[PDB]
Amino acid sequence: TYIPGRLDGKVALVTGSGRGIGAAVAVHLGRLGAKVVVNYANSTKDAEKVVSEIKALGSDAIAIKADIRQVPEIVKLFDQAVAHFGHLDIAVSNSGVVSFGHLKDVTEEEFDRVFSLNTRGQFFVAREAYRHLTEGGRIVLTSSNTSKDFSVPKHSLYSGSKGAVDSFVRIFSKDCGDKKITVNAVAPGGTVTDMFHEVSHHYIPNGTSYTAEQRQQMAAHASPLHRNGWPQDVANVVGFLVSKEGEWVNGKVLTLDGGAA
Amino acid sequence: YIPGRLDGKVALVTGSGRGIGAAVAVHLGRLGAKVVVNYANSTKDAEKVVSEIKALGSDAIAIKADIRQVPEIVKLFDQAVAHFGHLDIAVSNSGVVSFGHLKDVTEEEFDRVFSLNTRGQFFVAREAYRHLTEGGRIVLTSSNTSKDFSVPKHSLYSGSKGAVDSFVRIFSKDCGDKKITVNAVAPGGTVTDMFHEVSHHYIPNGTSYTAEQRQQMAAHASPLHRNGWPQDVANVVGFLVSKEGEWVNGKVLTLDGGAA
Ligand SMILES: NC(=O)c1ccc[n+]([C@@H]2O[C@H](COP(=O)([O-])OP(=O)(O)OC[C@H]3O[C@@H](n4cnc5c(N)ncnc54)[C@H](OP(=O)(O)O)[C@@H]3O)[C@@H](O)[C@H]2O)c1
Ligand SMILES: NC(=O)c1ccc[n+]([C@@H]2O[C@H](COP(=O)([O-])OP(=O)(O)OC[C@H]3O[C@@H](n4cnc5c(N)ncnc54)[C@H](OP(=O)(O)O)[C@@H]3O)[C@@H](O)[C@H]2O)c1
Ligand SMILES: O=c1c(O)c(-c2ccc(O)cc2)oc2cc(O)cc(O)c12
Ligand SMILES: O=c1c(O)c(-c2ccc(O)cc2)oc2cc(O)cc(O)c12
Repeated sequence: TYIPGRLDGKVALVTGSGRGIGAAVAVHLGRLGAKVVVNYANSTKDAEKVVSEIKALGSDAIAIKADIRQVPEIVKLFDQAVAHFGHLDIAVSNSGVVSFGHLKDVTEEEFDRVFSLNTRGQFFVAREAYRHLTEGGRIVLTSSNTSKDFSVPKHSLYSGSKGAVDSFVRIFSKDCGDKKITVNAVAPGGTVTDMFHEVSHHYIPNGTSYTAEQRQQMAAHASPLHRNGWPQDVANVVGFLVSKEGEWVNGKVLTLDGGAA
Repeated sequence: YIPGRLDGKVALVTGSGRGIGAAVAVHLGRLGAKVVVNYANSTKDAEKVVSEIKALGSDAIAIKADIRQVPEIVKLFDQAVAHFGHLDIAVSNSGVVSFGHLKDVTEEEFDRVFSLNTRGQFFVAREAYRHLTEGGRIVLTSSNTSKDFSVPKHSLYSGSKGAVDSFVRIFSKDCGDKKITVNAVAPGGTVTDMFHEVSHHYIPNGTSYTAEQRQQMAAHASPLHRNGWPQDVANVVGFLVSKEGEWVNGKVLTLDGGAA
């Protein structure tokens, strides 16, 4: 019985959904009615927990291990999703890594560590999603507010990895149009996950000398709403984008920073 | 001292043997800068650019280096410094173009483009920061297809320049501790070998038009009713790298003659 904004009958796949923004995204698509493929690379136990979380709320989920840096595994990841659930309608490219360093000291190895996942990875998730998805499908990739809207010292490598994503999705929308598939990206600001705590200090002048609580409480004042971004905030937006009602939002980056910018 | 001029400054330009790079190199020479001319394959053409720059009364040298290989960017920059004593201006221009529907884009094709257009440029900037003297200038090369122009089947190349757009905004923050400015020029359809390489992809049923019809059509994109030429890019690069250009920092200048 079709409820506006619900994903009953649909099958969704979220990369890196064992934990973080991706876990919230994966559970949320489950609450909306979708069956979900929970992708992980390292966090087996957390992915299990997401699968259980989704089954308990009246849906179905499977956990598939795949390093998204390896394109042959993306291909296999999408092949397995379609095999198991019958068809795939929604792909969310979420997996990502963070990076900091003054330009002068950025190494080749660090460049490739970051770009092979954030950019090359998301790119081929997009290719494999286009190849496997049903007509009228949905593809969301993950950018960041540091791509265009926010300028952070020593953050050039990461910012550019996502700036690439920002261009990808606008043109992806053109190509993917012949399968009636919309492509967008979400570009979150400070969102409280393990990534956030790992680096909150790089975003603030003399941040090492503040606590982890105090730093989070400063990031909260960036938005005029005076609160942090939460994995749920992204999930709410991804959830609209991937519904029937979000169709006319296509080829776009949505900055999700609560009005910081 | 004459304004907009570069007397006593030293410049480098990646892939300046031909195309846009060549016009940048010669123009920096015309303004008084000494030039290191980089090429990967185009030896004869690079030696001519050198002659052009000596002909207008400056000095230049050709250096072979493959901008995909960082250990070769590192050498390019050491050799420049070793030859002229110091380096003030670095233009990262070398690029390649690509077309393909998402469904067909290969691992090899991705790497081909990004190793040069993105990774390459990134490390050209790194080595430029390392080598440049106080108050130097770095300019990278982007595209009007990065943000301003949306072409089907152009996702890979568009993405590869979007990265550069984000790079220079942040690079400007880190590069300020040496008073170096970083920007990027983003040309529209500019008439080089690359233009002829892809001009049919920018136009519905492009293979049904001659190349000269395609160029005439691309001239109507500007409200000025002419094509972009390598000198158009060269002029703006010239101004960005002058003392008078200092207050343009961390920006991407789209040069399409008003097409966007
Ligand atoms: N946190 C923020 O404020 C913020 C801001 C802007 C953008 N973002 C973007 O939002 C996305 C998620 O961020 P987050 O904060 O949730 O990060 P996080 O807490 O560090 O989570 C990282 C996620 O990526 C997965 N992952 C890592 N390497 C992988 C690989 N090789 N293959 C497949 N999956 C891999 C991880 O799974 P495993 O545990 O199995 O490795 C995990 O699920 C990222 O793209 C990030 O760039 C976050
Ligand atoms: N022309 C346009 O309409 C247009 C539009 C937007 C952006 N752009 C950008 O503007 C820049 C100039 O391009 P163009 O139009 O002059 O193209 P072009 O005529 O094909 O010139 C390409 C230049 O790239 C150099 N290059 C290629 N591979 C290299 C490598 N591995 N290492 C070092 N150098 C290498 C070439 O040197 P060798 O031949 O010796 O290898 C040559 O000097 C590019 O970055 C392009 O992306 C051009
Ligand atoms: O950790 C973060 C952070 O602290 C801030 C921030 C802190 C204080 C401010 O005054 C303004 C912003 O923004 C962020 C933006 C991101 O995309 C990712 C982050 O991890 C943070
Ligand atoms: O070749 C090109 C081309 O033809 C056009 C074009 C634009 C509008 C038109 O109406 C017709 C053509 O733009 C371009 C933009 C680029 O960055 C690179 C190109 O190579 C072209």
